[PDB]
Amino acid sequence: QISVRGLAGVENVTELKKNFNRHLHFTLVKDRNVATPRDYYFALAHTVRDHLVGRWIRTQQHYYEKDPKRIYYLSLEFYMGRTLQNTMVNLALENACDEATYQLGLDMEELEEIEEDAGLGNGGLGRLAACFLDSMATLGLAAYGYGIRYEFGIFNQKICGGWQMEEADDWLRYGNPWEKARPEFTLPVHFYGRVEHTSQGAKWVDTQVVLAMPYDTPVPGYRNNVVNTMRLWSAKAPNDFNLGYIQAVLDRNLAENISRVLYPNDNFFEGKELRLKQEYFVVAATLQDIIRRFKSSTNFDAFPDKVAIQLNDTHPSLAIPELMRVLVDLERLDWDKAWEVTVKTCAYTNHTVLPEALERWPVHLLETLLPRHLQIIYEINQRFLNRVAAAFPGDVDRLRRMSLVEEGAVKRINMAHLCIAGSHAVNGVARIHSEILKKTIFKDFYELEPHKFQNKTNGITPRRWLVLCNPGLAEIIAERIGEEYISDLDQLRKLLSYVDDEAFIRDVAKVKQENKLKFAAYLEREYKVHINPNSLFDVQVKRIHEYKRQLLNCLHVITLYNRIKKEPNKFVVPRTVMIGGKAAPGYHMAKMIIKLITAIGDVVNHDPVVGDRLRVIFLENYRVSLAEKVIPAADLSEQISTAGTEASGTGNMKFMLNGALTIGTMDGANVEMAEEAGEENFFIFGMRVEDVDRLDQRGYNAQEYYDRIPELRQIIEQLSSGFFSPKQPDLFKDIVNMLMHHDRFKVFADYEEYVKCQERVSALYKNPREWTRMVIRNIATSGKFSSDRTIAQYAREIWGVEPSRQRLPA
Amino acid sequence: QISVRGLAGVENVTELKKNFNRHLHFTLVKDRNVATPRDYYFALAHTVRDHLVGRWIRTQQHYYEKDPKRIYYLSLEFYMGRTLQNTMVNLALENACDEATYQLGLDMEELEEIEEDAGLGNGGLGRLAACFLDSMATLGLAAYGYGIRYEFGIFNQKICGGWQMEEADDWLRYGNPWEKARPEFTLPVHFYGRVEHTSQGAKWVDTQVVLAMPYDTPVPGYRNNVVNTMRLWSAKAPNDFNLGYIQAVLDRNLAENISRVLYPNDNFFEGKELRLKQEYFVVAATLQDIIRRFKSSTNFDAFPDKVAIQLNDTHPSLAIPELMRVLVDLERLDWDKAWEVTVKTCAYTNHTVLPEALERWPVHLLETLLPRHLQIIYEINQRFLNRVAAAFPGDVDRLRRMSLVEEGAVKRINMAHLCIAGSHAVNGVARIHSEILKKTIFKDFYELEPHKFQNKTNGITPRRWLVLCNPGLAEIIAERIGEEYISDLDQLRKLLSYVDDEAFIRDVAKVKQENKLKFAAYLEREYKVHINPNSLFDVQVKRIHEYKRQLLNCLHVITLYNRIKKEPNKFVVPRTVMIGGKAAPGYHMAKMIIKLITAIGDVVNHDPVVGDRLRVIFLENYRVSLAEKVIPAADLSEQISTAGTEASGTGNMKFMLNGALTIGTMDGANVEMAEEAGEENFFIFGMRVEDVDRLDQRGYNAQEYYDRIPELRQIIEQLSSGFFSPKQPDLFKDIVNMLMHHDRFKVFADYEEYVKCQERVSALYKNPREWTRMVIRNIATSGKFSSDRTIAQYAREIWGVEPSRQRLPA
Ligand SMILES: CCOC(=O)C(=O)N[C@@H]1O[C@H](CO)[C@@H](O)[C@H](O)[C@H]1O
Ligand SMILES: CCOC(=O)C(=O)N[C@@H]1O[C@H](CO)[C@@H](O)[C@H](O)[C@H]1O
Ligand SMILES: *Cc1c(COP(=O)(O)O)cnc(C)c1O
Ligand SMILES: *Cc1c(COP(=O)(O)O)cnc(C)c1O
Repeated sequence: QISVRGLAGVENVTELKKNFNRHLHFTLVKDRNVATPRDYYFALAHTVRDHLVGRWIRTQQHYYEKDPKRIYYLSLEFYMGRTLQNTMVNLALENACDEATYQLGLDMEELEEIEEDAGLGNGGLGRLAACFLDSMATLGLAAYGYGIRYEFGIFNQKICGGWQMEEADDWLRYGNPWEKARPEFTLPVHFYGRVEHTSQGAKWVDTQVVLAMPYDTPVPGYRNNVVNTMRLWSAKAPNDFNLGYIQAVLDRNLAENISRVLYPNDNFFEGKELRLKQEYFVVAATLQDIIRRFKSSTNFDAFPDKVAIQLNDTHPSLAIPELMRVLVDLERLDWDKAWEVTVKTCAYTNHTVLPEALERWPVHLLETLLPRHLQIIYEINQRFLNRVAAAFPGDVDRLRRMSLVEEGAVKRINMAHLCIAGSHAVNGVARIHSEILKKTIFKDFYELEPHKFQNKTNGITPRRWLVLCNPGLAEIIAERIGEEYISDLDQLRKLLSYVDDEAFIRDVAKVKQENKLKFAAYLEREYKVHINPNSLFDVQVKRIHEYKRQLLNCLHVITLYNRIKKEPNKFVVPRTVMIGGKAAPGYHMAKMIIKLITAIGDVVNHDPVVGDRLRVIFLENYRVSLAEKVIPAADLSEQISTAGTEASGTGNMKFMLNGALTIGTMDGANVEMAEEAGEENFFIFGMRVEDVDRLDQRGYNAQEYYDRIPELRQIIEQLSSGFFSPKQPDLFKDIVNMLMHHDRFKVFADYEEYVKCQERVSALYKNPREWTRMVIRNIATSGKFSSDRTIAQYAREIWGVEPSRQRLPA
Repeated sequence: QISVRGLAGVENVTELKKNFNRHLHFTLVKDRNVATPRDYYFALAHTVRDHLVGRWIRTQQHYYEKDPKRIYYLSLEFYMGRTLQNTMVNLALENACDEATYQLGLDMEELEEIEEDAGLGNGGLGRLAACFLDSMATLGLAAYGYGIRYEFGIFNQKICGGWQMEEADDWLRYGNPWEKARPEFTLPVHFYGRVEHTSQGAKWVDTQVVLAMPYDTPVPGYRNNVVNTMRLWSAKAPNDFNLGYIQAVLDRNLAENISRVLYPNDNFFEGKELRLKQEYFVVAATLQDIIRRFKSSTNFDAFPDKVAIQLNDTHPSLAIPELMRVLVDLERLDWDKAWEVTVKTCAYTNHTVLPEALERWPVHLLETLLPRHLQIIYEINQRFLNRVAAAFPGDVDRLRRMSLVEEGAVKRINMAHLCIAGSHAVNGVARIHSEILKKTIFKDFYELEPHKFQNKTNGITPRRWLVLCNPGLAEIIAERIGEEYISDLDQLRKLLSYVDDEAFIRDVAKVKQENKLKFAAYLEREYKVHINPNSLFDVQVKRIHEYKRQLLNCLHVITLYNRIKKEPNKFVVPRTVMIGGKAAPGYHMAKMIIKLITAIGDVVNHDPVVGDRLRVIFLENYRVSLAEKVIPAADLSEQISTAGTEASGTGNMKFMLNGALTIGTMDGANVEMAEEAGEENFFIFGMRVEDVDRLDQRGYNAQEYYDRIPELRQIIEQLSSGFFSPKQPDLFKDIVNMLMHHDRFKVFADYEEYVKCQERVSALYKNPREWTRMVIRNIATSGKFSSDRTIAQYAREIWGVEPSRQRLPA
């Protein structure tokens, strides 16, 4: 059908069809007379999977032959989404499979909708890991993603009575055709026990053992025949576990619960024992695998030359003391040498500055669960503080501030401090974020070791976030500059010479209209909801959190509604405001914000006077597969976090690459995006980081804004009086109280400027031609935000390896 | 290699080899350079499996077309063992696969040893179900085996310090290539709740739901292209289960524990709630499946014409009230009609007369777990007793004896009484057992409804128990009478005309010697133990139980040892006494018997004076795969249960078919075996059932035997003094006390006759030619014990269907 989707050769289509029928028969044990759509999806999945195996086996054989330096990306989250279409795209099989299935009388897009999302992540941090795996494979790096195979990923969100309801994400129910269990590589992981000091070294004994069974999933590079591996560990009890008889067998569940479910928190630390077990479980199994592979290449001096371990935040921070434990206790290396190796091997990436998100584990927990690691952590701290003391003699407060051990009610271990001390590189995920790390929270560390601190601005993969989700746009682009940009996104800059091209302007606008029509239809299909495709699609999709300020968006929506009610027969640009995202199960305020959003919709969507001029929809169960549908259909991207709180953001990059304009604060990557496209082509508003600081020094008083802004006052009074909750007048009392007395994110402070900026947005939308020309300027300058650029920087500046665009023999 | 193993055609061998390489590559994702023996086993398993699918799909399509009466065999146990070789045998692919793998440079027998046994059973009852499935498929019946897919089957037995240790049987660890999950057919099962009586009928509400997910395994008939299905249910929690958040997800384990593990009891009832849940779980899911299939053919009058439900003991007895519940509560049929249908549909098979084995569930348990079923059971009882009262007016004691409800400390429901009342046929499993049922425990029922009672003597499948485990014997037999006997075992009678054939006599003896050599080698390989292949192999393998009297065997062994020590330089026929079997985890006496056996071995096997004249070995982890090895190697089969306790026995039939002579009591099927072969060709000894009764009426006093038999006295004194337990002198005090004061099985009463009989055995073994001639007379008359004969009788006399030997188009 479309160029970018590859060729549909005669031989290939015929081959695909026969293999499809083979799998339906032999693999699924069914015939066309009883086969259901799900059966057809699996037949197709197994067919595409077969094309991966050959490349997968030789890629791994290749690494064994050349023995390049290996990159190990440790993360407790890998937000992969669906794998079928992505695999076809990277193997250039999309049109062939489309044709083959067509000839079999099946609609491939229908079959793709059957695949369950691999939701092994919460949001940005987990999705970044997924984009990174794609880019590392596309850049020919010998990389391995290591994580946990959660039986249940992020919960499926249901909206009942306007409230969020959570239900288990049993994503493995029908099986996962992409993974390959590798029980032969099962490894033991130890917990509890005690430390015994002998004549020669310490020994960790009387431990409880849990087995780690790996499952491998292929990660195909973009048309370069490279297929890397993502290895996820599953917890299994040993067979002699607890070995009345029946109960002992039933109790195996206790050990296997480690890999049972993903903790559903976004930017929030919950110090639960099960979470700590998950963190050590992944680290312990992974390091044994790493060392095993390293020995199968005694000389640990070359370990850092053959191994790089990237810690995705502090979740896998125990890799530092675990590596020391293995080198010192098991390999018998002296401390100083072991430490040198550890530092040169490990690198740490920080993803947030919010205090409530930082991991600070109670000493009593580590003491009982990992006694040897606690001892190693104390030793690390001692030697580290000795270095601080020597560099800043007499500065006693610096010593207590930099200690890995925090004193107080309960002693805690600051995992971020542990990571900085034991890593040769520490990076933020956006220029402004990395600067904040050096100026504030990690200032002391930066002063001691300035060379360790770096920046690696986030990015997204243009394969899934352009070619896959927006083929129409990828096509009109390829028509004018070729297909090379898909693996070299900077080439989109060539589109700047088409900003005045009447043909291109029309094609860009047409693609957007088609995407909106398709999405508008989807809303009625799976969610029975009517919307006007001619309206401006104003969307904010991301996890629900106070810092992301979905509440500020709500205030604007209510303002628009009140203005219409005030002057009904006055013209206003029609808008469809879409807000979606999940709230952590125990985050009360976040759940109240979801209820408020639906409550507003209940009033706005049924007001005869408003008509089809304003609609407020809450997008249920926002996840990767849904993102692929709504983002290509958006006109306006809401990135309005309080300046200094969103480390980077990545959803923002997705919207920019897909033809939406952005309204946002100078926060995270928004700053670099505006810088790339030109501030005149971005809708920036609100306080800058410096403005927020000035306000805090003076003291934030919400009452002041309430007293001086009539429209704001009205909204607050409507909320308090029960205007949006007739049956429950004080339903939103908590929201109002927070807004008025303890709003850590200064919602009111940016209200006026936000509303004003939104008016400028509506003004430009009234001029289709100019709106589209600005869109072209955004798409054309989004090249810097490809994760291929991000990974190339990690490779050269942190891992010490060169990326390659060379294909491997098929 | 050998005829009976099929042809090794050029086309087939080439095809097998290429498909083997295909699976190794695409399915296992490996190459010959990293593949392990396990990888090769799976490649072969998937290759053979492919040959089953075509036949499987068309067999099921066939039944849908012809719509024959369906047979549903409900059992909580299916002791299947390994599936690879059995599948090759039934598909006539053994030599081809043997050749194909040979050419690939692999030893197929080595790969077969890698497969895990499907140990979803305890012993005889579970193995019978497996043999039955094989025979029903071989006889072309539209049969379905329905059970539970236990995550853990019968525990693996380890012997430590002479004691039995149990370890989890994680048989699914590496995956099961034979099963096919069918999540699309998942069904809900209800528990707890309460009964609500409305205007029209009762309703079962406020129940907890557990999902039943089916897994199908193919059951190939012998070379007739028929492939039936064994459907095993797995427990799954609904996704809204218990839906803080984390705990709710972790608690899903509570529901899924239903299919977690097999209760390890043999002939013993344990009234645990989890077991009751398993019983209802299998019954509820199965009946919905049955009714669904029936409707997909309103007219329930024809239900009995299209459906037959066979209850393997009382474990699935809830099928009776569950069927009534569905017909009355859901389909709205009147009671009388529903009952008529139920009785005509259900048939019950009893497998034991031991009181401790009968299921008697506490009313308070059913009351809480299945409130509606308890009400239905009371109603059934009421109507049944009204019938008894009308047939035997004034006989008030008969009423209390026949009631389904037993009064006393705690009210209980007698499941056997429920089964007889609700079944149109009730059968024992051996002539003597079926007679005992009518004369004793079910006497009252027999008097009320004599027509219901039948006998169906057990049998074993000659495919697994001859062709598969003893190819050498199957071959020399086929050489003289052809291959037809494999599916018509009665033809073995033709071997009687070779009893004087010097060539045959030599071949039979040679096959046995080869089997003994092979097994003798195996003992050293996997268990490092030396044995004399020239000695008589005296074996008793079966679950450890007091009624099976492994203790009587022990007494004989000690007698042999004492006699040797008394006259060292006296000649005695050399023997290797092998005893094996598992003991239920909570059966103390059984565990003590295992310890005694190893203790005896510790003394006997290391006594210089004994030399290689006597060896006592305990066969560890006795299971189906081990049975296939030791039975073909046996010379003497020990079937010495107290007369009237072993309902039938099936191991006895296995030994007879494989060339071993039998020493046993006139119990269970032993009676019919001796009758078939001629008592002169059997070593029968001990009390008959009538003798046991006479002794009980008079009162069994063990002391009498102890006082009048010097050799017995010596053994008891050795046991008590610590002769077999130096460090722990009173270690076997419990055994001696039981033997002397409360032996329910009269071990001493059969001691003298047993020892005498054993002397006659040794005498015949000294004459190789005559021993072999007697063996030939046993093999030649073992035809009646084929499960094909058993199933044909069930088919014609109970299910009302005709067996077929016609092949289906391949
Ligand atoms: C560990 C605490 O961090 C998170 O939960 C988290 O998801 N942080 C997120 O990581 C993304 C990828 O770097 C950033 O773009 C987002 O701004 C940040 O909030
Ligand atoms: C339910 C209680 O019965 C058993 O546990 C059991 O395994 N019984 C066994 O069933 C076999 C097959 O009919 C018979 O041959 C054995 O004699 C009987 O003990
Ligand atoms: C890209 C993505 C995110 C991150 O979005 P931000 O707006 O940067 O927080 C979260 N969830 C999903 C499903 C995503 O695809
Ligand atoms: C045949 C068999 C049984 C039944 O043996 P009996 O001696 O009749 O109790 C038990 N276990 C296994 C593994 C068997 O193969």
